[PDB]
Amino acid sequence: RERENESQESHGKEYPEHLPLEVLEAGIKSGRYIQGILNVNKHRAQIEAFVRLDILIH
RNA sequence: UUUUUUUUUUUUUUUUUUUUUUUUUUCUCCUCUUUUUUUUUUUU
Repeated sequence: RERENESQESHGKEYPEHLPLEVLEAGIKSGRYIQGILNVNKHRAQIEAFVRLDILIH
Protein backbone atom coordinates (compact mmCIF):
# COMPACT_ATOMS: atom_id res chain seq x y z
CA ARG A 1 0.00 0.00 0.00
CA GLU A 2 3.00 2.22 0.70
CA ARG A 3 4.60 1.18 -2.63
CA GLU A 4 2.06 2.88 -4.91
CA ASN A 5 2.16 5.99 -2.71
CA GLU A 6 5.96 6.34 -2.87
CA SER A 7 6.06 5.46 -6.58
CA GLN A 8 3.27 7.88 -7.56
CA GLU A 9 4.62 10.61 -5.27
CA SER A 10 7.84 10.50 -7.34
CA HIS A 11 6.55 11.41 -10.85
CA GLY A 12 9.29 11.76 -13.46
CA LYS A 13 12.13 13.72 -11.84
CA GLU A 14 15.00 12.54 -9.65
CA TYR A 15 17.17 15.64 -9.07
CA PRO A 16 16.56 19.40 -9.06
CA GLU A 17 17.36 20.73 -12.52
CA HIS A 18 20.12 23.32 -12.75
CA LEU A 19 19.83 26.82 -14.16
CA PRO A 20 21.90 29.69 -15.63
CA LEU A 21 24.78 31.72 -14.24
CA GLU A 22 23.49 35.32 -14.32
CA VAL A 23 21.15 34.04 -11.63
CA LEU A 24 24.21 33.04 -9.63
CA GLU A 25 26.18 36.31 -9.96
CA ALA A 26 23.06 38.17 -8.83
CA GLY A 27 22.13 35.74 -6.05
CA ILE A 28 25.68 36.15 -4.73
CA LYS A 29 25.74 39.95 -5.01
CA SER A 30 22.27 40.55 -3.53
CA GLY A 31 23.51 38.35 -0.70
CA ARG A 32 21.52 35.13 -0.73
CA TYR A 33 24.24 32.61 -1.70
CA ILE A 34 27.28 31.43 0.22
CA GLN A 35 29.82 29.20 -1.51
CA GLY A 36 32.59 26.99 -0.12
CA ILE A 37 34.25 23.58 -0.50
CA LEU A 38 32.29 20.37 0.19
CA ASN A 39 33.50 17.14 1.78
CA VAL A 40 31.92 13.87 2.91
CA ASN A 41 32.34 11.56 5.87
CA LYS A 42 33.61 8.04 5.13
CA HIS A 43 32.11 5.89 7.87
CA ARG A 44 28.75 7.26 6.69
CA ALA A 45 29.18 8.33 3.08
CA GLN A 46 25.60 8.59 1.77
CA ILE A 47 24.34 10.88 4.54
CA GLU A 48 27.06 12.87 6.28
CA ALA A 49 27.96 15.41 3.60
CA PHE A 50 29.46 18.69 4.82
CA VAL A 51 29.67 22.10 3.13
CA ARG A 52 32.84 23.85 4.29
CA LEU A 53 31.88 27.50 4.84
CA ASP A 54 29.54 23.35 8.75
CA ILE A 55 26.35 22.90 6.70
CA LEU A 56 25.05 19.35 7.14
CA ILE A 57 23.78 18.06 3.80
CA HIS A 58 21.45 15.11 4.45
C1' U B 1 43.64 -65.51 -116.93
C1' U B 2 40.84 -60.53 -112.00
C1' U B 3 40.48 -54.01 -115.22
C1' U B 4 38.18 -48.46 -114.00
C1' U B 5 36.62 -44.63 -110.38
C1' U B 6 34.80 -42.57 -105.69
C1' U B 7 37.46 -33.59 -103.42
C1' U B 8 39.12 -31.68 -98.00
C1' U B 9 41.82 -30.16 -91.44
C1' U B 10 35.18 -22.74 -89.65
C1' U B 11 35.17 -17.75 -92.36
C1' U B 12 36.23 -13.01 -89.14
C1' U B 13 38.81 -9.04 -86.05
C1' U B 14 42.00 -2.14 -86.23
C1' U B 15 36.02 -2.46 -78.78
C1' U B 16 33.91 3.10 -75.47
C1' U B 17 33.39 3.26 -69.98
C1' U B 18 33.95 9.78 -65.81
C1' U B 19 34.77 5.59 -58.18
C1' U B 20 36.63 5.24 -52.44
C1' U B 21 37.16 3.22 -44.81
C1' U B 22 32.44 1.93 -42.51
C1' U B 23 27.31 0.20 -43.15
C1' U B 24 22.13 -1.58 -38.39
C1' U B 25 19.74 -1.63 -31.15
C1' U B 26 19.13 -4.30 -25.67
C1' C B 27 16.35 -1.66 -19.82
C1' U B 28 16.19 0.14 -14.54
C1' C B 29 20.37 -1.15 -10.99
C1' C B 30 20.62 -0.58 -1.37
C1' U B 31 28.89 0.52 -1.51
C1' C B 32 27.51 -2.01 6.54
C1' U B 33 29.24 1.06 11.61
C1' U B 34 35.19 4.71 17.14
C1' U B 35 34.77 9.90 15.13
C1' U B 36 35.23 15.05 14.90
C1' U B 37 38.04 14.96 9.91
C1' U B 38 44.42 14.60 11.81
C1' U B 39 47.73 18.82 10.70
C1' U B 40 53.58 22.70 14.48
C1' U B 41 58.28 20.36 14.87
C1' U B 42 63.26 18.07 13.15
C1' U B 43 66.44 14.74 10.79
C1' U B 44 65.83 12.81 2.90
